[PDB]
Amino acid sequence: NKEMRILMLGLDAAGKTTILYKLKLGQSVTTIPTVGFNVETVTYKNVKFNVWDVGGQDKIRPLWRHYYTGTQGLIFVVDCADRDRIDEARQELHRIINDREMRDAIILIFANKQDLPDAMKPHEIQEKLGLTRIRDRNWYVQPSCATSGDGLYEGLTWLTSNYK
Ligand SMILES: Nc1nc2c(ncn2[C@@H]2O[C@H](COP(=O)(O)OP(=O)(O)OP(O)(O)=S)[C@@H](O)[C@H]2O)c(=O)[nH]1
Ligand SMILES: [Mg+2]
Repeated sequence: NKEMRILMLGLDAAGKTTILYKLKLGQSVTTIPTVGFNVETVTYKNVKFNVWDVGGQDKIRPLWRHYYTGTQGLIFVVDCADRDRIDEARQELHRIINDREMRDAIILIFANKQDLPDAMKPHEIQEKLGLTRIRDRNWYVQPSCATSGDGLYEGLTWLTSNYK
């Protein structure tokens, strides 16, 4: 089984930690705002994903840099029902990917919380996150629901599929 270091970032409350343990434990666990980081190795399609879950609160976003070096794939998780902060998510996203340290990272977007009445569809997120305006770079917007599991594995698959 080949290995892949995945860094997972997003605004506070996007659902990063939930994705982590749904993937790993298969259950929907109780979480708290992440202060340091979490780490689980998830093995799917003969590949060992090394997934790092980092707190998203504003004061601790400067810590994200510490984790860049090494990362082969970025998973950026978005609350799709959080219309007030999508612009903010755009910023942070672009900061990540432009840092020389992530020049060669594959970019998986989790458009999360799709179960919620205002799902702000996948195509929306894609345009609203200024992804369309990005070529010469491997990116995909996966719809998901972290509580149920929908899209999660499908995202892992894309990272498997899109890693040379
Ligand atoms: N309805 C719904 N709720 C979700 C979904 N994903 C996560 N949540 C809920 O949102 C809450 C916060 O998610 P969490 O996983 O802790 O965010 P986080 O990205 O880790 O946030 P932080 O630690 O960076 S501050 C949890 O109570 C969780 O159950 C989803 O797809 N749908
Ligand atoms: Mg967290």
